Amino acid sequence: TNLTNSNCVEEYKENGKTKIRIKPFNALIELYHHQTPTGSIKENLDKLENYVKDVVKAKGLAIPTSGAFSNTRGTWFEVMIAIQSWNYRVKRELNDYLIIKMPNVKTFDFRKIFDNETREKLHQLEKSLLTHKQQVRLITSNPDLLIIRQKDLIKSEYNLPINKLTHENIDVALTLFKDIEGKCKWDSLVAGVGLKTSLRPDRRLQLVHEGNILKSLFAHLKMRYWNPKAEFKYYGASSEPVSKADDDALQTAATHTIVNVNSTPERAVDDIFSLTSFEDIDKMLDQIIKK
Amino acid sequence: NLTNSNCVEEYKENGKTKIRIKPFNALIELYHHQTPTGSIKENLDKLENYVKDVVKAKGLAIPTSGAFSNTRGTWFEVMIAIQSWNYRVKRELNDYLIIKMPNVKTFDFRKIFDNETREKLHQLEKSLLTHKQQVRLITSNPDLLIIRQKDLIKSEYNLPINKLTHENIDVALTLFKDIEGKCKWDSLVAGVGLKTSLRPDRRLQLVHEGNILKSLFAHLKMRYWNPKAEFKYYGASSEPVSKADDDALQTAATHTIVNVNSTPERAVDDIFSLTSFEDIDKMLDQIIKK
Amino acid sequence: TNLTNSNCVEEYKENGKTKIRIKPFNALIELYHHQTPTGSIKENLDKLENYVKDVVKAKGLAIPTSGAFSNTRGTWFEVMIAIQSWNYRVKRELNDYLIIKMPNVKTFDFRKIFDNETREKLHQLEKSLLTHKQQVRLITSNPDLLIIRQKDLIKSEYNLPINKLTHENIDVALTLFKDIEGKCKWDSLVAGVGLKTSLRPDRRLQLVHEGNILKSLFAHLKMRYWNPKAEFKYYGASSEPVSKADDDALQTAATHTIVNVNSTPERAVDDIFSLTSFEDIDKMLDQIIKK
Amino acid sequence: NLTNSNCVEEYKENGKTKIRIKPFNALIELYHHQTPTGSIKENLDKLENYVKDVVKAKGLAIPTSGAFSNTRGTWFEVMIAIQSWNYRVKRELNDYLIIKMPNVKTFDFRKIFDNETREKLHQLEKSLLTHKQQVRLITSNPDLLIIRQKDLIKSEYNLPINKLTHENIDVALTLFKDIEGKCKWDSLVAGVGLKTSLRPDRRLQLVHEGNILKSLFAHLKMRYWNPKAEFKYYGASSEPVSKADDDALQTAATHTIVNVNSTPERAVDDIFSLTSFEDIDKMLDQIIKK
Ligand SMILES: [Cl-]
Ligand SMILES: [Cl-]
Ligand SMILES: [Cl-]
Ligand SMILES: [Cl-]
Ligand SMILES: [Cl-]
Ligand SMILES: [Cl-]
Ligand SMILES: [Cl-]
Ligand SMILES: [Cl-]
Ligand SMILES: [Cl-]
Ligand SMILES: [Cl-]
Repeated sequence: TNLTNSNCVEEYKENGKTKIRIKPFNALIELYHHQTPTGSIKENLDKLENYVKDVVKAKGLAIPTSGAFSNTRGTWFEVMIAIQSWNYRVKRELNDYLIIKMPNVKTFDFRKIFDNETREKLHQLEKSLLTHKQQVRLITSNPDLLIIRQKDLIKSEYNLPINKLTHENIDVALTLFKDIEGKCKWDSLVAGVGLKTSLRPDRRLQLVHEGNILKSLFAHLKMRYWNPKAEFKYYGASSEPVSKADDDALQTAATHTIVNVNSTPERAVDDIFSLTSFEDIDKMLDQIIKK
Repeated sequence: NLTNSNCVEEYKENGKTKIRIKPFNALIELYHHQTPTGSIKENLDKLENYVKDVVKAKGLAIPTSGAFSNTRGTWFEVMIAIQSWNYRVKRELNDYLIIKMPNVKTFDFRKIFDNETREKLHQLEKSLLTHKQQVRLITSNPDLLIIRQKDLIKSEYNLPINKLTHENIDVALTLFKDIEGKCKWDSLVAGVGLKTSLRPDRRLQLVHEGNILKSLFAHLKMRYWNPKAEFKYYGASSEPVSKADDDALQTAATHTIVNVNSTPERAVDDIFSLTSFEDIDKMLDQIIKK
Repeated sequence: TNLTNSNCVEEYKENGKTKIRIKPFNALIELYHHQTPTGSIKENLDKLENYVKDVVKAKGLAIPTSGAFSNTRGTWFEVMIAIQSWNYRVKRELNDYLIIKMPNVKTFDFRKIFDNETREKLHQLEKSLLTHKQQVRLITSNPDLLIIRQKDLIKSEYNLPINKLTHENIDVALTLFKDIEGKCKWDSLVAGVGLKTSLRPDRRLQLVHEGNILKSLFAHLKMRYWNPKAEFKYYGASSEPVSKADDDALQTAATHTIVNVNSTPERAVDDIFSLTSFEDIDKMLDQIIKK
Repeated sequence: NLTNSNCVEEYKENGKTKIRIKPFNALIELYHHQTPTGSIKENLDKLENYVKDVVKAKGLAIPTSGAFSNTRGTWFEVMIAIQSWNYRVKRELNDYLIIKMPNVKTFDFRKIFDNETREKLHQLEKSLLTHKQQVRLITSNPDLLIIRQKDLIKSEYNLPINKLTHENIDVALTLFKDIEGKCKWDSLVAGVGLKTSLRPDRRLQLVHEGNILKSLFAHLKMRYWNPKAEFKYYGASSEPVSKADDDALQTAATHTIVNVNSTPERAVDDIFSLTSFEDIDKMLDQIIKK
C-alpha cells in the first residue's frame, strides 16, 4: 500500500544532476509503527533493504548502488543495537547501568564522557608522549557499545521502553552519550564492545587492537588513581557465527599484561559473541553485566 | 614462448577450473641474467603485465585483481629479500643477517631462539594458558628480521645473488632454516613489516605486529634483567607515505604506557617509502646504524 | 665575666624539689653576640658545654647529667646546621632554594609541606593499604634537612644573613617549615639529609631505612603524576669521619628499585658526608644542590 | 666445680686481660640430660646467673651488662634453633627444614641457592655494581630460614636432640652447610628474625631485613615469571609485644608501593612474643600452615 509514497528515499540535485539518497530512519519508522525489530537481525535488515528496493521501483528511480545499501544496513544495525540495549536495561531493571551506542571517534570521542579530573590525566599523558625528540602519540578509538555503571547518571526518561520506532526515540537512543558528557567517573565504565559484520581477518584484527588500546589506557588510569580493583573488559560481537579458529585467535593476550609478573593475565578481547537474533543481544549483555 | 611460461597455472579445485599465479616462476623467467633494479613499481608492473600477457597467450582465465594484489606483495617481499641479501654483501656487514621470514603457519617466530630463551617463553606461554580463562601468546613473523650474531654467518652468505634462479631464490627464502634454534634473544636488532600500501588493514597489521614483537622482547628484557637490549620494529610501503598515515603510525606501544619507568615508544619506530631498490639500501642503512 | 649571671641554666621546682634545666638557646646567644659559629663543630659544641659547666659551678648548682648535656649538644648542633644552611643559600645566591631544618615527625610531619593535591594522593594510598584483612601501614619519618626548590616560596627576609645569634633569628631558622606548609609542589623537593652523630650500626641503619622509605614514597608519587623526570635524592651526614666499611655499606640498593628492570639502579642513600667543620656543611650542600 | 666451668674465659687482647663469655659451654654445662623447657626468660636468667656465679668463683672480672645482653641473644637464638630441630621431628614435617643461619660474615644468604638462581642474582649484582655510581646488593641472614624441599632431608635430621652437647649443638648450627648451593629459589617458605626485645634498633633490624629479603624474592619472582611463589618474613621477641611496636611493625614493604598490581604487604608479616618453648611451637605452627 502506497510506496510511490514512501519517504525511505529522497531525490536531490547536485550540480544540476538529480541524485537519490536513502533515508534509513524513515525506513525504520515506516516499517516499525507498532513494534520493535524481533527475531532474525539479518532478516529484519533484508526486509528493510527490500522495502527500500520496492519503493525505488514503484517510484521509477535510479537504483542505489550496493554501497549505498551496505552503508544503510549498518545504520539500521546501529539503531537495532541501540534500541535493544535501551529496552534491555529497562526489562532487566538495571537502574544503575547505561548501555550506550557510540558513534565513531571523530563524531564524538568517547573519552569526552569522562569527568575533568580523568581527562586532565589523559591529556597530561598525551603531552608527555608527544614531548620527545621522536614523537609518540596516544591514539584511541570508540568501542561501538559502552556499558557504564553510575547511578547518578540515570534519568527517569531512560526507564520508558521503546515499543515502536519514531524519529524521536531513535534520535534519543543515538545521542545518549551527550547526556553523560563529562560526567563519568573513570572507573564507572565496565565494558566496551566492538561490533563487527564478520570476523574477516581485518575485522578480527580491529577487535584485537582496539582491546589492547582501550585496556592499556584503563590500566594506565589504574596506576594514576592507584585503584587496583577497577576493572574494564572489552568484547567483540560478530554478525556471523564464530568459528573455533577465530575464537582461538581472539584469545591473544593483552600485550601490556606480559611485561609485569604482578599483572593478571588477560586477553585483549575478553570474549567474542555471535549476534544472530535480537535475543543474542540480550544474552551478550547478560554475560557482560554479570553472571 | 609465452604459451610456454610457468608463471601461471590452471588447477582443478573441486568442480571448476581455477587459475593460479606462480610468482617465483614469473621472477625466474623475467630475471635470468640480473636481479631487479630501478623502480620497484616498474618491476612490479612489468611482472604483472608479463603474467597477463602469458594468461592471454595461454588463453586462460584472468586472475582476479585481488589475486594480483596478493602476488604483487609476494614479489615486493621477495625482491626486498634479495636486495637485502646483496646489501649485506656489498656493505660487508659480516656480523649481520637480514632474513626473510615465511608466514606464521610456516615457521613460528620463537623457533629462532636458542634453548635458554625458548624455555623462558614456553614458561610464559604455559602460565598464560593455565588460568580459568585461557590467554594465549600469539606471535607473528615480521617480513624481515635483522640479527647480529657473528657465529651464525656462513661463508656462502657472502656470495651475491647476481641472477634470479629457483635456486638463488631458495637460499634466500630458506635462510631462516639455518638459524632456527640458534639465536640469542638479544641478537635481534629489528623486524620490518613490508606492505604494498598503507591501506587501513595493512597499516593496522604493522601497528599490531610492532606491539606483539616489542612486548615479547620487553618480557625477555625483564626475564634476563637486561635494560639495555634493544629491539626496533619498522614498516615499509611501496607507495608514498601520507602525512596522515605517518601520524597514525606514531601510536604508542601499549605495553609502554603502564609503567612510568618505561621509555615511551611507538609500536612502529619508523615507516619507509620504498620507491627504488636504492631506497631499500637507504632503509637498511638507517635500521642497522643511524 | 659574670657567670653567676648566666641564663644558660635555670632553676625550677617540681613537687617541691628544686631541679636544674639547661637553656641551650640562651647559651648560644650569650656566646654568639657578635659572630656565628666557625671552624670545628665539635670545638664549638665543647665550648658551649664547658661554658654551661662553668656557669653551673659559679652558681654552685647541682650538675646536669651527661644525658642532659648530650641532649643539649644535639639542640645546639641542630641550630648550627640550620644557621649555616640559612647563610649558605644567601652567600651562594640560591634565590630559588630553601634548605630547611626539620624537627621530628611527631612535632611536624614534613609531608605537611606538600600541597593539597599531593597530600590527598598519599592519604588515598594510606587508606588503600589500611583497607586489607591484614592491615599494612604507610609509616614515614622526617629527614633532618630538606632541600626545596620553588621560587615562589622565597621571601625577601630569607635573604638577610645571620651574623650573630639572637632568640629571634634562631626561632626563625627553626620554624621555617611553617612558612611553606601546604605550599610545596611534590616535585619541588630535591633532597633530604639524615644527620647522624656517628655511623654506629643503629645509626647507619636509620639512614638506610629512611632513604628507602622516602625514596619509595617519591617513586610512588612519580607514578601517580606520571612524571618520570622528577628526582629525589636522600643523603646521610655523619659527625665523625666516614670509614670505607661504612661507605661500602651505604651503597646498598634502594629495595624498590630491584623489582622492575626499567627503573634506574639507585642507592637507598645517594651519598654520605662527614661534617667536621662548618665549611664541610657548605661542601655537602654544594654537592647536593648541583655539581 | 664452679672454679672448673668453661662457660667463661680470660684472654689477653693487647695490653689488658679481658674476660669473655663462652655461651655454648654455658649451655652444655647447664643442659646435660635435657634440653631447655618452660619459660625462656627463666632459662636465660638461669644461664646468666650461672655465668655470674662462675665468674665470682673464678674471681675474675664481671662481663659488661652489654656483653650479657649479647650472650643472652645467642642463647635465645640457639635455644630456638634446638626447639625447631625437635619441632620438625615431633610434627613429622618430613619435607621441611628449619635452619639456623650464622651471621652474614660467616655465610652469605645467597649461597643457599642452587646454580640457576645464583647466576640470576650474580647477574643482578653485576649489573648494579656496573654504573657510574656503584649500587651494591647487600643481603642479611634471617636468624631462621624455613624451606620446603623433600630431596634435602637426611634421615639423621629425624633424630631428636634430647641433650645439649658440643655435638648436638654443632649439627644444629651447621645444618646450613648441608643445603648450601642446593635450594631451589621457590623452596623458601619464610625467614624469622629473633630479637631479645623490640628495642628501637632491633625493631628496625626486623623491618629492614624483611624489606631486604622480600624484595630479593620479588626480583626472583620476576626473573622466573612465577607470580605464585610466596616468601614471608617474621619477627619474634622474648618480651611481650606492645601495641605501639606492633603498629610500627605494620610498615609497608617499600618495593610494594610502586606498582599498583603489587599486592600490598608488610615488611614483617607478623610478630611473635615467645614466652615459653611452647610458644616457639605455636609460632612455627602458624608459619608453616595457618
Ligand atoms: Cl532518514
Ligand atoms: Cl581525554
Ligand atoms: Cl589520584
Ligand atoms: Cl611460483
Ligand atoms: Cl637469566
Ligand atoms: Cl633556652
Ligand atoms: Cl600526606
Ligand atoms: Cl596527576
Ligand atoms: Cl662457647
Ligand atoms: Cl627462567
